[PDB]
Amino acid sequence: RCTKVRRIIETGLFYAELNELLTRELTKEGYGGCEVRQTPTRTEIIIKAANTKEFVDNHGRRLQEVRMMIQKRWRLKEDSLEIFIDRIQRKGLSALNQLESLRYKLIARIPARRAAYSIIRFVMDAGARGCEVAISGKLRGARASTSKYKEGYMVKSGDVTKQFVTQAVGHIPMKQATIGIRVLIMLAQDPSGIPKESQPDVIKVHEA
Amino acid sequence: MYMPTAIRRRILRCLFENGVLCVSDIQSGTHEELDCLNIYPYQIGRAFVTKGFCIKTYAWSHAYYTLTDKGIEYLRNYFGLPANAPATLR
Amino acid sequence: VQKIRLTITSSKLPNLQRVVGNLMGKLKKGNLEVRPMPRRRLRITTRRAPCGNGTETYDHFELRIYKRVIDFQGTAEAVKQVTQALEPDVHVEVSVI
Amino acid sequence: FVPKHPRDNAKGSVERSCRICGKRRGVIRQYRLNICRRCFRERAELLGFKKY
RNA sequence: AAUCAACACGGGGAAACUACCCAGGACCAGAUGUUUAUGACUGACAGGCUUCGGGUCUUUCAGGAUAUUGUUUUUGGUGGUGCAUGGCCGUUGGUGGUGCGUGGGUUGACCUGUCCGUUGAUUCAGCUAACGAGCGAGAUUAUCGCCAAUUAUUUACUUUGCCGAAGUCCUUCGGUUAAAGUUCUAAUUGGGACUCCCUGCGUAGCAGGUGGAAGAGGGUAGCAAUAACAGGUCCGUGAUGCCCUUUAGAUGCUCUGGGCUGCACGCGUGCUACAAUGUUAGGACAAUAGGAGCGAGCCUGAGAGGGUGCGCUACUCUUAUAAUCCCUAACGUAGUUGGGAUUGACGUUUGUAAUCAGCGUCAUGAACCAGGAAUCCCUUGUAAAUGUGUGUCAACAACGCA
Repeated sequence: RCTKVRRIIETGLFYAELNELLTRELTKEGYGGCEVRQTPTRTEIIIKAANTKEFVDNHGRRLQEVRMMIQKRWRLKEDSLEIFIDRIQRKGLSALNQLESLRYKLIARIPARRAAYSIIRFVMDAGARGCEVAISGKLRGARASTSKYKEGYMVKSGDVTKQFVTQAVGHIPMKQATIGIRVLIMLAQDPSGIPKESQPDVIKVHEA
Repeated sequence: MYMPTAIRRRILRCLFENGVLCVSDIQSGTHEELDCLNIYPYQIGRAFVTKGFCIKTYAWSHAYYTLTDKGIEYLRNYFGLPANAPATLR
Repeated sequence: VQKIRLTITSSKLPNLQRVVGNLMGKLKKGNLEVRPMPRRRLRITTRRAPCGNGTETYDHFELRIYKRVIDFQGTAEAVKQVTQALEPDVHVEVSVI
Repeated sequence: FVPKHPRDNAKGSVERSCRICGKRRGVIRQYRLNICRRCFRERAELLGFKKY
C-alpha cells in the first residue's frame, strides 16, 4: 500500500541494488545486465550472461545460492519470486561482458597493446560499427599515462550517443597502483532486431 | 567475541537452514529473521571465512555469507545431524 | 457489477503504450464497456562536482511519471482474465468503485 | 555497542546515512531515497533518473 | 581551496550526534594460529569512591565454554602523501576545432589534404598535388508558444434543464451519477516555417517586406571532438598503492562537557535603509513544488501559541483568498510616524539539552542626508522591483535550485 510516486522509486531502488549485487557474484559467469518484472505478489527476473552452463552445473546449485540471497535480502516469499536465465547471443557487442575479458588479461600481465587489440578485433569481427578502449593509470613509470586504442568510428555527442553507444567503466587493483578500464562500443541498427531506427545524420534516397 | 549461548545456536541454525544469511554492514543494527544486534552474525561470519567455511560478498552496505562445501560438513558435526541434511535442492 | 478502475503507471512511454494497447485490446474480446491523468516531473538538482572546487554547476535529473486511467463495468469473471501485460517498469493498480 | 545517546531526530541516526556510502556527507532525503550525492550520481541512470 | 578557474564553495543553515579538534571516563569489532568443568570468561541490587557507574570497592548472588596466558597478524582508522593512482568535476575553450587511408613534396623535424566571398561555425561556395573516409559543428533529445483529431456526467470544466436562497418580470449566486458536449483543464499521435514568396544587394548567401501563432539556428536549455593542466577531491565510497597506528593510558569506537559561533583589525558574496514616485492605518489577482507526513472545520488566548484530528496513498483532500500595483484617509522635509541596529524584562514552541535557536509582547530608538579612488551584471517578458515554493530541517534563510 504505497503512493504512485513511491512504487516507481522503490522499484528503481530495488533494481540498482540488485544490479550492483550481481556484479560481485557473477564475475566468472560473465554478467550482462538484467530486467525486473514487478507485481504486487509476484516478481520475475531475467538474469543475462554468457556462460549459461556454469549455472546449470551441479544440477543448478549456483542459481539457488543467488536466489536465496535475493529472497533473504528483501524478505520476499518463495513461489512469489521467479528467476530465469537467458543467454547472450553475440557476446562481442555487449560492453559489461567485454570489459571482463580485458580485466581477465591485465591481471595476468599481458601488454596493454595486446590486451586491447584482442578485444577491439573481437568486437568488430562479431558485428559492430566501432569501438574504443582506454587503459588509464600506472604502467612502467612513476607518472600515470593514458592509453587510448580506437577503430571504426565512434559517435560522442547529442541524443544519438545514448541509443547507439554501449559503454562500461571499471578498475583493476594491483600490487603497484589502481588502473582504470573503459570500453565504448558502437552498434549498427538492425531492421527490427535486438536499435531499430537509423541515425538522424544519415538519409537514404530510393533508386529510380 | 562473547556471544550469549542461545542466540549463538539460532544464528548457526539460520546459517545452516538457509545457507545465505544477510546482515547490515552497519554494526549495532537490529537484525531481521533472527532478532539481535547486527554485530553478532557479522563478526562470526569473518571467523568462518578465515577457517574457510563461507564466502563473503558485499554490496550496498549489505554483507552476504554464502556457505561453502566444508561448512556443510562442519555443521553436521556441530548440530549432530545425519547427512543430507540446505537450499541446494535442484 | 462493481464498476472497476484500472490505473496504469510508468517511467517510460513506449513501455506504457504496449500495456494500454493490450488492456484496451482485451475489452474488444470480452466486450466489456470501456470508459490521461497529469504527469509528474520529479526534479532533483544535485551539484555535479564532488568537492567544493570549480564553478558551481548543477545537473538536473527529471524522473517522469506517465499515468493513464481506463475503467469499465465488469463482472469479476471477465476482469480476472484482462488483468493478467507483464512489462518492465509498468504498474497496474486495480480499484473497485 | 548500541550507542546510548538518543538519536531520534538527528543527523547521525543510522537511517540518515548514504545507504551505499555508509557516510552522511551530503544526503538526499527527498522521495525517501536516503542516498549521498556522490553516491547518487554514479548510479542515477540505474534508478530511472535522466538529464533533459 | 588563493587572479580569472579560493573566499552563502566542500550542497559546510555545526546547540548533542554529525566531527575530524581539546579535557576527563569506558569498550574490544584482540579475527585466526600454558589455564579450565573441582568453574575459563561473564551480568548485577543497595551503599561508598565518583561528573554520573558493577570503570573501581565493601558485600555475594545470577549465568555457563562464547575461553585465558604467550606467540602470529587480521580487521578498523574523517591518520600522512591529490607530486604514487582510479573515477568524477572545473578549466584552457563550448571557442570552431581536431587528426587517419593511399598519393605527392622534403636528407629531415615536417608539410600538403586542413587553401578569394559567405556563415554563429574547417558553415557552405569555389580554387586546387591532391583524392577519399571520418570525429566536433549541424542533425537529434527536452521543453515553451499556435493548431484539431483521439478520449473524459463521480480526479477538469462549460452549456442547457431541474430544486434551492435573495432579486423579488427574469439579474446573480450554490447544488445536482441529468441530458448534450470540449472554448477553458489534463496529454498522447500528427500538422506547422523552408530564406518558400516578392524587392533590392552580391552563385554561396545577405538586407527589408507581405502574410503568419511564430521569421531568419522560432525562444530557452540539454548533449558536446581531439590534446593537456603535477588546478581540485586519499574529509563521499567495500576506489586504492605505500608509509604508521592497533604498547588496548589506542590515530579503533563510545558517554558527559566544551570547541569549530572565540575579536584592537583587512578583504569577498549578500541583506535592510537613507524616504513623500514614501511610510502608517483601513479597504479592495498568480505559477511551480512538496505531502501516511500534509494537516479540514470548530472551540481557547492581545499575541505567539494550545486543544480536538475531517480529507487525502493526491488534477479529487491539504500547505493556499500571495506580494509590488489599486482605492479612501493620516503625516509634512525633520535624523521625522524615515531607519529598526544594540540592550532590559515578561509570555512560549522545538528538543535529552536554549548556556550562543526561532516566534510574540511592551520598552530601549544607534549608524546612515545616496557613498572617494575603483569595480560588476545586463539586449526582451531581459534588467530592476515584488513576493511564493523547494533543498538542508526536530527547531532555525539574509543562502542555493526553481
